[PDB]
Amino acid sequence: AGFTDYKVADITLAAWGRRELIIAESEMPALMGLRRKYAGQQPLKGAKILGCIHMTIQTGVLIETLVALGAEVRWSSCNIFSTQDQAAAAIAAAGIPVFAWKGETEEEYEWCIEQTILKDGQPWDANMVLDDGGDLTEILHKKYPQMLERIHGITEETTTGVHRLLDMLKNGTLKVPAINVNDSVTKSKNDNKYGCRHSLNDAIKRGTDHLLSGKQALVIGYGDVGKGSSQSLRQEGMIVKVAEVDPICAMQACMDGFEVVSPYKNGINDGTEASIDAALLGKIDLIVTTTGNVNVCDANMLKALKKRAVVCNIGHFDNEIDTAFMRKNWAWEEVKPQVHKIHRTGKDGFDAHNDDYLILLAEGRLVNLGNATGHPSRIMDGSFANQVLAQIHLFEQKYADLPAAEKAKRLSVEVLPKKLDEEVALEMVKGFGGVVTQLTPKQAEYIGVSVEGPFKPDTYRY
Amino acid sequence: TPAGFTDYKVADITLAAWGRRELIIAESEMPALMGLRRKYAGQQPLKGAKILGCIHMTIQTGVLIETLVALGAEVRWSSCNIFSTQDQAAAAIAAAGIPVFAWKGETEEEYEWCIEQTILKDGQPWDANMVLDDGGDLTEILHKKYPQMLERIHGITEETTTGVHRLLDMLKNGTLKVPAINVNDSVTKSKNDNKYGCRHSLNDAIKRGTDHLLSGKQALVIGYGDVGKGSSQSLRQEGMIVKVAEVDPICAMQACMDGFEVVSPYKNGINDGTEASIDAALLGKIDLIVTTTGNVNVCDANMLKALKKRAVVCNIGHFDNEIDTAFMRKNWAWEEVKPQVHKIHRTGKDGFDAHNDDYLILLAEGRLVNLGNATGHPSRIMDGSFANQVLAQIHLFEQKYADLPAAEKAKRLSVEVLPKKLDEEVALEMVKGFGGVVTQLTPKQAEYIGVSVEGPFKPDTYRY
Amino acid sequence: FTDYKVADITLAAWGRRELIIAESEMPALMGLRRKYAGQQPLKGAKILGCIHMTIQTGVLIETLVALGAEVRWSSCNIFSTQDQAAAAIAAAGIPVFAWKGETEEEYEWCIEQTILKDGQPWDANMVLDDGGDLTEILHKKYPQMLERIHGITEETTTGVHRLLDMLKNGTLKVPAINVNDSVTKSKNDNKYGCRHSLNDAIKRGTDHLLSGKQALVIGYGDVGKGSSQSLRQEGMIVKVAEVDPICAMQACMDGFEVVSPYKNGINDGTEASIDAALLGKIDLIVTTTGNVNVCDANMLKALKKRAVVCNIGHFDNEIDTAFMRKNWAWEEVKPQVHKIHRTGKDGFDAHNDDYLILLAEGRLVNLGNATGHPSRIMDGSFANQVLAQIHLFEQKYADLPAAEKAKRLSVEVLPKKLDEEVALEMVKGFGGVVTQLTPKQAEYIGVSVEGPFKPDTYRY
Amino acid sequence: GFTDYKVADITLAAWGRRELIIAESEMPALMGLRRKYAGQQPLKGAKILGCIHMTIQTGVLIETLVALGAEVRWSSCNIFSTQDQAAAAIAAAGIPVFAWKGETEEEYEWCIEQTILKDGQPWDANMVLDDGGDLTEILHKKYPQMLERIHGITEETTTGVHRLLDMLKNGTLKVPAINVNDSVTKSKNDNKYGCRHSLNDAIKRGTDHLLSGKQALVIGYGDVGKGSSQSLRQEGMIVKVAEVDPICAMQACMDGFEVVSPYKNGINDGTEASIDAALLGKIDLIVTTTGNVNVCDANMLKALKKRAVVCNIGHFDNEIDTAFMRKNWAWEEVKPQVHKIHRTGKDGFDAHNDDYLILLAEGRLVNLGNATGHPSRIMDGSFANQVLAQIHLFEQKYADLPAAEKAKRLSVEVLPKKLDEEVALEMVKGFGGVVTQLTPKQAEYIGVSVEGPFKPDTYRY
Ligand SMILES: NC(=O)c1ccc[n+]([C@@H]2O[C@H](COP(=O)([O-])OP(=O)(O)OC[C@H]3O[C@@H](n4cnc5c(N)ncnc54)[C@H](O)[C@@H]3O)[C@@H](O)[C@H]2O)c1
Ligand SMILES: NC(=O)c1ccc[n+]([C@@H]2O[C@H](COP(=O)([O-])OP(=O)(O)OC[C@H]3O[C@@H](n4cnc5c(N)ncnc54)[C@H](O)[C@@H]3O)[C@@H](O)[C@H]2O)c1
Ligand SMILES: NC(=O)c1ccc[n+]([C@@H]2O[C@H](COP(=O)([O-])OP(=O)(O)OC[C@H]3O[C@@H](n4cnc5c(N)ncnc54)[C@H](O)[C@@H]3O)[C@@H](O)[C@H]2O)c1
Ligand SMILES: NC(=O)c1ccc[n+]([C@@H]2O[C@H](COP(=O)([O-])OP(=O)(O)OC[C@H]3O[C@@H](n4cnc5c(N)ncnc54)[C@H](O)[C@@H]3O)[C@@H](O)[C@H]2O)c1
Ligand SMILES: N#CCNC(=O)OCc1ccccc1
Ligand SMILES: Nc1ncnc2[nH]cnc12
Ligand SMILES: [K+]
Repeated sequence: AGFTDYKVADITLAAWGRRELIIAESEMPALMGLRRKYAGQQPLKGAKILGCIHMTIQTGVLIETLVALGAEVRWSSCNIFSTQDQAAAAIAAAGIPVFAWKGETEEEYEWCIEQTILKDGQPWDANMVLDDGGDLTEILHKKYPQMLERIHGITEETTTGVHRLLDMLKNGTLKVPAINVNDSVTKSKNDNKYGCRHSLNDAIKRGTDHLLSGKQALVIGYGDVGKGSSQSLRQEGMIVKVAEVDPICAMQACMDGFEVVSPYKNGINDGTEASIDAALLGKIDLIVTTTGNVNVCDANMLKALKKRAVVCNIGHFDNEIDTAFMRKNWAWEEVKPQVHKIHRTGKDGFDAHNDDYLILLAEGRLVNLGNATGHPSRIMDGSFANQVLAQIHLFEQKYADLPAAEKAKRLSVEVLPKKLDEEVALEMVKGFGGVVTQLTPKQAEYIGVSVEGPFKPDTYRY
Repeated sequence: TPAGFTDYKVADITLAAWGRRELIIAESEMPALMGLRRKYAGQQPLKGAKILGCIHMTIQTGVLIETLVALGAEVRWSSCNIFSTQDQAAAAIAAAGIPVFAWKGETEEEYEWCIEQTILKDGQPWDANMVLDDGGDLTEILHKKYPQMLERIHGITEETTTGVHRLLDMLKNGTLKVPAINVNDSVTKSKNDNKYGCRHSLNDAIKRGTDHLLSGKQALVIGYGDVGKGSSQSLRQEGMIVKVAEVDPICAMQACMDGFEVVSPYKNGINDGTEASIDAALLGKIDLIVTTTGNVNVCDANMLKALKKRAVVCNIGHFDNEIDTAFMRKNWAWEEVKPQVHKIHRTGKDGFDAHNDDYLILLAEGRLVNLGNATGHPSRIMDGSFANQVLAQIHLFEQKYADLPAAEKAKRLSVEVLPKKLDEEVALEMVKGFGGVVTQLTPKQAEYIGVSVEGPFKPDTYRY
Repeated sequence: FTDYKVADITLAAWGRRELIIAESEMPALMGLRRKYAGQQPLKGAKILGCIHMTIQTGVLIETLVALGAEVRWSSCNIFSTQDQAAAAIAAAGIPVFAWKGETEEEYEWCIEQTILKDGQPWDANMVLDDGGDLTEILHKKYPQMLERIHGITEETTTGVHRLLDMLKNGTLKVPAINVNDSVTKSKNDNKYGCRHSLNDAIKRGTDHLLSGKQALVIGYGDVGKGSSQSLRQEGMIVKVAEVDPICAMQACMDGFEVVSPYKNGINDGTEASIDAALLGKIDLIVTTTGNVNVCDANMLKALKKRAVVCNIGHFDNEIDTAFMRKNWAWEEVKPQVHKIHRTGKDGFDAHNDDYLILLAEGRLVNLGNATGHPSRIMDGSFANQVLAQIHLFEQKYADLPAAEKAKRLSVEVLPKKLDEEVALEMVKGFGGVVTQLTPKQAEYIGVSVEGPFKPDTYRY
Repeated sequence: GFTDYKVADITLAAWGRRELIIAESEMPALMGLRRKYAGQQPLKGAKILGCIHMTIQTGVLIETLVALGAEVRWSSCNIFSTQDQAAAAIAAAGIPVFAWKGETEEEYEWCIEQTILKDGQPWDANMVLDDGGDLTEILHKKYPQMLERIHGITEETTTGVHRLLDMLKNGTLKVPAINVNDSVTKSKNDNKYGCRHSLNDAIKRGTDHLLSGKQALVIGYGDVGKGSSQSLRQEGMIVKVAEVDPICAMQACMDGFEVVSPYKNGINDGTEASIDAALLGKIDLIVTTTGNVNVCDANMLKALKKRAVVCNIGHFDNEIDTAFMRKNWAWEEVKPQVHKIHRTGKDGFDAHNDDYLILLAEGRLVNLGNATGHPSRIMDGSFANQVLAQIHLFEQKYADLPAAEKAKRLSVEVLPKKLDEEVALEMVKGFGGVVTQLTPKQAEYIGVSVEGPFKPDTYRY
């Protein structure tokens, strides 16, 4: 009643978003269990959280969990295509500041982040940061150092964001401590792998409705995202080849039943067209990038790809594919939103019945979020239960209030303790109806653990 | 070959030529191990090394032994399981003039005697200076019974999850006398051997022991660590309906996402000791139970009493006490079908009816079923583990821990893993053995993700 | 041109873009265009068509038109139309009456609009049907029109069953080709198509994670086999129900547990017959039978809270949706997704936890909540449709003497050689390379180098 | 003093009996027939010549036929497929059996002759059970007078059925036959799932090779090729499939396999130049599944990747050109039914030569040659069909019919669908599955009887 501190595509989508939020709550037992567990204690009372992460239905349940535990938030998406407008509307209609819509320009994207940082044209009294990819974190360090003075910590969602934090720590420019939410096992080995298993072929089907069975796929990378992506395609019947620079991950791809290939002859990428294995790329129907790296689907690869192959990226940033080359040289025909035909016959105009094109999804942005709805609620449950625990821990540490000498001892990038990782996992398992066995005292003694855990040494890889 | 060679004990020396044929095949399946032979033979990095080895005397172990020998070492060898030896492997090694004391179907007395034959030479302790172990039994005998021999030993290289746990317990208690390398926790060991090895060899052993159809039947896998993961896949890929038990909620979460139903043998997961806590309806529909935990009594007497008639029971963890076979020896009549396959008749202890329908089938008497009823992991998988073993031996032997003063010794008494760079190089040779082609980072790409073009490519915290 | 009714004609450009893509995914169908365009085998044909107005059906329509036919088209399901496909077809001057989200009355009206042109019966002479509704209407309401029609080509299992019942009863008036039982239709479309589109529609409707959850698939025919695989490949724990013990045997061997909703499989009408413990653990039930009431009122009452219920058989009476309309309160989440509150009939609590999620109001879920089978699968089905239309039209049954008609009134299938020729074009679409027998090899197994390679009894 | 047999070692009988008793518990359809028909004795007076792999599973089939009243004289239909403990148990039961693992071609022939002749004269046979048609062929060629008194043939396998159909075409088939192969509880159980179980089984037993990550080429994608492809893919092999039948190739593509031909553009013209050398040089394992001749030929064998495994799971060994390899290359036995073929020449070999192939079972049926064939619970379906087929033809008494009535009954038929369904039901109950019963309204709605059959005869499953 009188609330205008937001900007979304269409506020009238709020009732629809609320119905989906109520469904999503029943799919997120770990997150909803934290709501019940900590509601009375109000551990986030006084927290003022700047949030930058895909404004999906799942992020909506996270936001309302943080608010239910006492926090105030100002929110934006971390990607121009990842917002679900009904989710953003439901949040704005709850009186929560959110600046996000599907299909933002790059200028609107930066504007939205700035609207969370500033309130009434001045720095909001923020004291916590929740980030996904590091864009909000970077803007605060470069443009608002005075705000970081009063911020107790950053909780970072994803592999790329964590790498940017560690680079800051290395160079001595990180100003506040952070929790690496990515490397909880109930995040990295749930979200990053199983989420892409669910949502990759989902996005491809919604964007193209292509049959995948019997066709040839090339997955660039075999980390957590590349493992889930390769399984997403293989389980549909694709013939999947895997490329990697890490021989250990390549070993896993071989033992997992994939043929390991390189886009470059003998894997040497010397920048020439002669280095391209034209015969291999000429047979690929679908290429997916999963690396977090730069230019792993390059211009010479794009020139050599089979006619009408689908090109997409599920890493965090669109620079995995040389889309800039494609904008400079090839004509773009929009099929529908986030689906473009790229005509390799020239830059000026195209023949509507030309057969020499590629199909680009989400203009190279995160394809699961751009062309579908990203990961499902029951997977994001794990990641976002970790987020809430990480927020609680850093806000209770109160780094911004410590003496300079104590700040120096706590300026670090840490992960959550394994006991909490296990506690999130148990709620997830109970959500499936799974029944964990309890050790007897003798069994716990035999393997050297407490009956209640943790059950593995910190070196354990699962 | 040495004239008059008698310093061995095997089942049947006439199997030697057959064993040699299989070793030559296995060499073509083990490019990382054979690459270490070619690369290091001239330098002789193990010259002067005198290695006590205790690990399953398979064809794959034969290639490992002859690699150590080719790099300059002398060895004296036993198996770390009474059923895991391949008799043609042991014969080929003995025929090559290498002291080996190992055969399939040892008694427990014979098993202990075999280890002692490696420790002793001509009635007196051998002047060993290196130890290679799998499960910790030889490590334990040396510490317990021959502690003075440990004064000359530079290191232990331990193969498997259970052995590493025993070493860590010793280290924390101040009873470990020499440094050790945890070979198990190389990624090219743990996440290759322990998982993929069991995927290959669990259904292999069950087929060879029973020739049972697995498709369409119900399986319960106890444990979902690396071995439990590999075991569950071995059975699911055959078409079994697989249920998974775990005490670790993170591993249970993985089982759920992997498409398994997670269940407990005990109502609400609580074993209160009584029969009333057994989920009898669940156990009464299980056709196959596999233990994978490295823990004790995870398939207990009450579970065995409740299992569906004619269910198969087996253990693929390191030690047989995962199943309470002692209870079954005490109370039920055992009918040998063929070696390492027993029908266990739940009608009573004394006799059994030849046509009784109420029995279970126990494989390998509860010992590691993949090595007991088949041949364990395949050569191309053991290549990774045993390349790590060779590199661990070279590193510790060149360190010369036993030659340091007591002060410097306290500084290096540790249990270490091999560095990731070496893990990656082992993996690269494995990938090349499949004909896989690894891509090389450009300089700009390596700078972008903060790695060297030559690796390592991941931080030490990375879990793969 | 105004002889059409669609949801939004301005979607036509979008529809045309997706048709141009679809043509690249349908090599058997496009090969028929190139090879028969010269002959124009369908010149003078006037086809009444009733099949899901999808992008895939658009390529079928334009193939028939390319070969000389005129058509008047409707969808065979109220939720299966893709509005951009209907628009593109209407914009090309082809009469079509079809939109997504028709009422039952509008569905009947749409078919009537193909049958009638300017208030009078169109001079149709061919029928292309999917499920038999159009066939039924012509026989019951417009029987004199059937005197000019040379044949019916029927797409799907349910519709073929209806054709055979009329044949047995002596009420079928024109010959028909059973398109369903070409191998490149039944064992491509019915199975592999549902494998692609079932989990697709469930994700689009609910965005639920499927890995780790319990599914019950009722039926294990071709649709049940594909549906079960759609779910198992996602990591669902899939149980299968069947009344056919051979199909049940296949489910066991395929690695599924075979269960019945009823104790000992005996459905005696009582709630006591329901296996409440089994149904209380099921997160998703999918009906695939073509039978009636295989997910009945007592099962719906026993289902786990918040289970998803859906049907991928042809008709929406596989689930007792009428029971739910009469007794429980429906809350629309979004189009074709309803929460069904088991707390009562009049009103519901927005936060009630005791509900079921019904997809597409019990109608064909793959077409209702997604886009049905992909173009490359529908290629096989629709190539058979074209060949069957050519064959029946050139036989000219309506022009035969009465004695010649009696010998010609049957339900037949396409010869295996044509089935194999369709398959070869599909294989080449994947880049597959079929080996050619040597003369000695052909003689050794008793086939021609040209094929057919299997006897008509072979089951593949 | 029973001596009317020949087996490898009669002292293996007790071990064989232990395994028969287990197999009985794995074969509920077959044991169900045993219990249902024992008192009626429907095979009393039946005297069966049987020629089929002398496995434990065949042992249960034999003793079921005997339990229902039949007398039999048995041989194996393959030189490597007998399980010697199974043969010993049968012999020790007083049942004439002539079979051991590792026969020569001469011994194979002699064993079939020992079933046909008793005490030097033709046995008073009146039924035939065959697998592959060798016994059927010997009777037609050499013992026509015996066929005058024989009521029928029940033939197990695709290749044997093809040979029956050629005889029927040519007017040379002398007695009616039941095609047991084309029951759904046989062809789409045994041929497919049986090879799924036992192909990777035999390869592991023969070589202990890791299969995950390696490249396989399966020739054919019928029932056996489908099961064989799954056997390898589920182990993590990268599987390519070859086919001449584009419908079967279509299935392979849709099932997620790349379909390739050993020959460029699929044209097998007999030249080395027509071989896809790049493809063949990548293959670690080739498996033939066709029932055809020379589908893994000499030019394919010359082009294969060094140390590739070569094997055949079709009925006969001429699917691979082993004759070429015997004539040109040096054979090194690794162990029984495993040979390295050194492509360096014929006159000897280097023990450390790297250029060899591994051939399993000398090109004979690999699942039976290098392991134990299909598991009991799968053979349960095939062999329940065999028992029912024997009962049906023996009760028809074709040999006693007048000449005009023989003409009307001389045919190759399959068992009716109702029997096929009842077999399947016992298999399903053996898994603990629960089949649902149609209501009367539901049976009326789909036009079937509540008890079945549930499908028209044209249904393909
Ligand atoms: N879309 C999603 O839902 C989602 C979810 C989680 C993470 N992500 C993003 O996906 C990316 C990957 O995440 P991750 O957790 O899998 O990281 P990771 O470190 O586990 O894996 C990335 C892999 O890429 C490989 N790689 C790097 N450069 C390569 C090259 N040139 N060619 C081939 N392979 C190469 C690396 O060897 C590594 O194994 C990150 O940007 C992350 O933020 C996206
Ligand atoms: N047979 C082989 O070839 C082979 C190979 C490698 C290791 N192993 C042996 O297998 C065993 C397991 O090794 P690993 O690497 O998988 O270890 P691991 O630690 O990775 O996994 C063991 C798992 O068992 C679970 N567990 C423990 N007690 C349990 C109980 N009561 N109920 C259910 N689950 C329980 C633990 O939570 C753990 O996840 C060890 O003894 C190891 O030496 C055998
Ligand atoms: N949605 C689609 O895209 C699509 C595609 C093809 C066919 N269909 C439709 O799907 C239905 C099934 O087609 P099909 O080709 O699989 O037919 P089918 O005859 O091969 O399979 C139906 C199966 O249901 C089983 N069944 C019957 N009553 C049952 C009951 N009470 N409980 C359990 N199982 C029962 C039958 O035994 C049979 O195996 C038909 O209505 C057909 O028109 C839909
Ligand atoms: N080993 C076993 O346990 C076992 C079991 C059943 C059958 N068999 C035997 O296996 C063989 C195949 O039986 P089936 O039931 O699969 O028969 P099938 O007719 O179903 O399939 C054989 C396939 O081979 C294909 N083919 C023929 N020539 C080819 C060539 N040159 N290249 C590629 N593909 C070619 C055919 O198109 C056909 O699809 C027969 O000899 C049969 O008796 C063996
Ligand atoms: N009593 C008794 C045994 N009867 C039974 O189990 O059924 C026998 C049977 C098997 C296979 C097909 C048809 C009948
Ligand atoms: N185990 C077996 N016994 C008899 N015939 C078979 N054919 C295939 N496997 C068989
Ligand atoms: K989602």
